[PDB]
Amino acid sequence: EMVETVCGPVPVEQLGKTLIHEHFLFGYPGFQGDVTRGTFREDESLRVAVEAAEKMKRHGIQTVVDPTPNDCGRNPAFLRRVAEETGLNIICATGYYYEGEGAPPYFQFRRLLGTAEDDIYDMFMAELTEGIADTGIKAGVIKLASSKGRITEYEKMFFRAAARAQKETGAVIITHTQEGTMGPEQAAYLLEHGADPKKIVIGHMCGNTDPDYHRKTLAYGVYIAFDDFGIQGMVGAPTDEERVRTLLALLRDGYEKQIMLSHDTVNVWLGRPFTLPEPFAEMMKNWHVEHLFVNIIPALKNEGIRDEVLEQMFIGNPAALFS
Amino acid sequence: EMVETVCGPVPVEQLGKTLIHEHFLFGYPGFQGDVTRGTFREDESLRVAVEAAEKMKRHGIQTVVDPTPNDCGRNPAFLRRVAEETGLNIICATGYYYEGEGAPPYFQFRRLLGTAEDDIYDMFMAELTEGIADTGIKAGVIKLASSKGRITEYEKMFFRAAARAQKETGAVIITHTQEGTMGPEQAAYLLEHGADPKKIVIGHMCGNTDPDYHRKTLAYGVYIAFDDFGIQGMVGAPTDEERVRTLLALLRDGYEKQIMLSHDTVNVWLGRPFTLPEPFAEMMKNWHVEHLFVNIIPALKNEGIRDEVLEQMFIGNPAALFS
Ligand SMILES: [Fe+3]
Ligand SMILES: [Fe+3]
Ligand SMILES: [O-]
Ligand SMILES: [O-]
Ligand SMILES: [Zn+2]
Ligand SMILES: [Zn+2]
Repeated sequence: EMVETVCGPVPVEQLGKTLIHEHFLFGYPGFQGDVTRGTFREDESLRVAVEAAEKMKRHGIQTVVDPTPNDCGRNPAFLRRVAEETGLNIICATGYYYEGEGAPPYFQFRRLLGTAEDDIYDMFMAELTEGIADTGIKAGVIKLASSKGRITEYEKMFFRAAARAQKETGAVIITHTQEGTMGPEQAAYLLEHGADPKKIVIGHMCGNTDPDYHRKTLAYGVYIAFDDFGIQGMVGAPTDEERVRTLLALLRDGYEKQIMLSHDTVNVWLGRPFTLPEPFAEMMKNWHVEHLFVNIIPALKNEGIRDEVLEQMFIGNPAALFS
Repeated sequence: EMVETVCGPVPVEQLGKTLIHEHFLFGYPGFQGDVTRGTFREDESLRVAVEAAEKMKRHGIQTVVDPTPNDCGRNPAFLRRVAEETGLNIICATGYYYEGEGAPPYFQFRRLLGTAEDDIYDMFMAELTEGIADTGIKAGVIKLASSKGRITEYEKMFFRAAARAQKETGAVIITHTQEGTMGPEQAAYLLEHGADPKKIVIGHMCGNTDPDYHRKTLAYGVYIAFDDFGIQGMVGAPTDEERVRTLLALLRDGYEKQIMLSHDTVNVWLGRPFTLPEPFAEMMKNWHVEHLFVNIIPALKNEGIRDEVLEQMFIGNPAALFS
């Protein structure tokens, strides 16, 4: 029925066409320390975030899920500024990143006191049911993340807390999987702790090119997200070409009602601006919010993927997920 | 001659009695994510920070070095608020924490770009010679930190950049050593890259109880800091009793002109307030800024440590270090 967005409750019925995973802002933990050479430019950042939204609106998108981790520069008030001037619905997350590129020293310390898993649960329930800080904005999803080849002890605290919060709230869980690993493990651990698979999206599933691995995750009844379209060359990634092959195989095998598509873009980088080195730069040049609609979809159509299938992925699935 | 404080340049001559290592604020990276349940209380925090200063002033202290890492919630403007209302001199740092409990993902990413060591140097030179963000405050020291048993590849970028900045600036280096390790290694690596040992303080040297280890560091001509007084039970610590034995041995062996004393207090914790379990809580109850003057010094006096020796440690050495 309802979902909390950065502008308050919105019926699921009106989410319409949705990108299930994009970042308006994102910073790697430690960006804070680089303030002198990388201060946040409040207003140009907004110009840039607004323009990003207006772009997706040109392709029909009405709703964006932004699962930027709490420890990766999540800024719900800024999201709200984007939404109050675009009419775009934006649903944000509560959750921390994977141990690998998240900021684990804080909750690792609290684990030493013996309160971390409870404190995490409390944070989830606060941000889902009351508000994030003093913004009045509620997260609509819980973001979970795990490392390569392993859901670490640290990560597991968040997984258990999330299953806990979901049972209390029915909030949707969206995950990050690292380098094409732990998809089935994540599904199984969440389900072992009473999470509802119809309210779970295992993310970055396109990172793997073994259809066995995908079907192994699908068996749990969760959603899977091909949400990294355009990221190529960099950080143990497949190519968009491989993503398309893998995707086509699953659609022709009848899995459309469990698949969602996105880019995982980062539209404004927190901290010091940078330029990618040329090998990576050219491979990554298709990493923008227009990419699915201008490059990917047309390829799938020319593969015979029918309009109703596309609409199940972009409209029907997000509706089903949040309702 | 001169040193930058949070209130601007101050002649070294007037630093007077000094604690070389304390934190008014400190947060473990990730504290940022706990904002909903852990927001920074701007004005009570200041009441608390001001009161902390007023305390140290009752024991003669005129100057405090606060080497809170950039990635551990360093806030120079807040320091300046403390100083403009206490008359206390506060000298702050530019530097990042050790890989273990700092926030390495940001500069690890830039290392992948090939620019991290140069970007770090640039940050040091900016904060030493121009200003931290838009506060106008210059760091007076460079903070370095290393892990247990290892100066990691990540940490080394900061060590090299620092030696580089020191050569350009003559800024003082203050280090953190983890669990009584890497003291001689740190000294040797900095010196190998052209740092001046008369402008280096190897910190947390009290973490080790082998006087061989101490003398092995001292041979480089650097300062060493017994800066953790009051911290026991936790995180590999020795007891204040062991600290005193180790300290006494070095003073009676004539090393007073290379030693400085402090508590490494955290007076306001960033993020969610907390309490500690009984076992650790009582072996930590002496972890306050009055501890040196009310407990430690009296013990050393009753050991025959003469007033002139105490004055060399608290007054003479800091003067020598910064001049
Ligand atoms: Fe993401
Ligand atoms: Fe410290
Ligand atoms: O991501
Ligand atoms: O410390
Ligand atoms: Zn991710
Ligand atoms: Zn330290």
